[PDB]
Amino acid sequence: THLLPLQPIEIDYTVRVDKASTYGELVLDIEVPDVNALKFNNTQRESQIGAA
Amino acid sequence: LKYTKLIAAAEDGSRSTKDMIDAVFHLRYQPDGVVVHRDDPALVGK
Amino acid sequence: FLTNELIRLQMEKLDAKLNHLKKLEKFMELERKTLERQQENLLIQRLN
Repeated sequence: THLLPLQPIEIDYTVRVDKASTYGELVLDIEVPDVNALKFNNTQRESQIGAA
Repeated sequence: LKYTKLIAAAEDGSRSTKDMIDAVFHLRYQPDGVVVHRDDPALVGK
Repeated sequence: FLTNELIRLQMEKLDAKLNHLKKLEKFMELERKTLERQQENLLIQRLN
């Protein structure tokens, strides 16, 4: 029950009225899954190669 | 084995943080999954 | 004469298994790679 599905990222951001451009201030980096690597990895596992 | 010296140096107390990570790493790493830059000196250059 | 025939047959028999040893030698390379991978994980978790 304790295990839960992926929770979202929370940020607090303030609109700037006098500060015309607020472009480069808030930049945040996240990691996304690479499905190709996951597929190449789960089909090449020590168990499967050992069985082969 | 390949990391038998990097592993030993990790827990003997020497190379506490930066020395070790730079020794391992071509690949890119960030210090966490989510990294937020509330304000950055170089990024405001855009 | 018969003793020499026996010895030849036995050596021929040994040669086949001495050849079969090499594949079992390759599984050792598999195990070595897996151990190095586990070491990767341990290193990175210690740094974490």
